Amino acid sequence: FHISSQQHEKAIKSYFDEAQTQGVIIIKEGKNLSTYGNALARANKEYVPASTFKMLNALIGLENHKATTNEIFKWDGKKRTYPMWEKDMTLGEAMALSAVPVYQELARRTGLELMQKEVKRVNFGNTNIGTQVDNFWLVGPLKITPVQEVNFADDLAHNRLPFKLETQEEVKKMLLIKEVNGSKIYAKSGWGMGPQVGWLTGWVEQANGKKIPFSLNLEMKEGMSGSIRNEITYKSLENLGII
Ligand SMILES: *C(=O)N1C[C@H](NOS(=O)(=O)O)CC[C@H]1C(N)=O
Repeated sequence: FHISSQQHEKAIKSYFDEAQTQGVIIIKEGKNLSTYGNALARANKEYVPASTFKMLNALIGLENHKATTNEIFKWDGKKRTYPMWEKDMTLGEAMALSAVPVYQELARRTGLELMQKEVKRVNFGNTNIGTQVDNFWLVGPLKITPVQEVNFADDLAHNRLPFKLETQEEVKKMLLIKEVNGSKIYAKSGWGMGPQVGWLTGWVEQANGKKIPFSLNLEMKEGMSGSIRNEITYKSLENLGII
């Protein structure tokens, strides 16, 4: 509808302003990155990946045969932080529910060494996982920037990461979170509770098959629900005509 750039920029900054946080949303068309939001300098700062790490955690586990996509991870019967986690699930269900115990299990099956080696080989963030195989993505030392996250999403959306095509297709089928008038949104959220960072990193796949990667990165505040990350992302992507 021939909207100015100034006006797209202003509408998107105001989504972040109206949520009373600081954040950025990076979009990639082709090789070109565009940063929007109310705190542009966040784009190249380092944050914990938190649960966005599940995406690489799954790739690595599936590649190295530590799980299959059919395999049921049994709830062991301990009280878990949310009721939705007190059930048996597949890697894919666990991705939708962001179920830490399943992903911690998978990380322990991979083991620190194969994990350190594979995070180096795919060159994710600062690539340092420290000595603790089951929490490194939440409290350090692993860190990543919003630009590295959209680049990561871009790689995965186009099967360019160093993993078999089928492993990549298996993890991607797990990430479908929304369908809007012929578009599909694939993404993983993240919330570094261990200032708390919030992510939503992914791509939109358009009707015509074109794929536009994005990473939202913002500060999660006291009593904000996780779903603002989705609301701000849907509003930004629509404003830009991407969905
Ligand atoms: C991931 O960053 N986490 C796992 C779980 N679900 O997260 S989501 O809403 O960000 O998708 C709870 C919180 C968080 C964590 N503390 O590990």
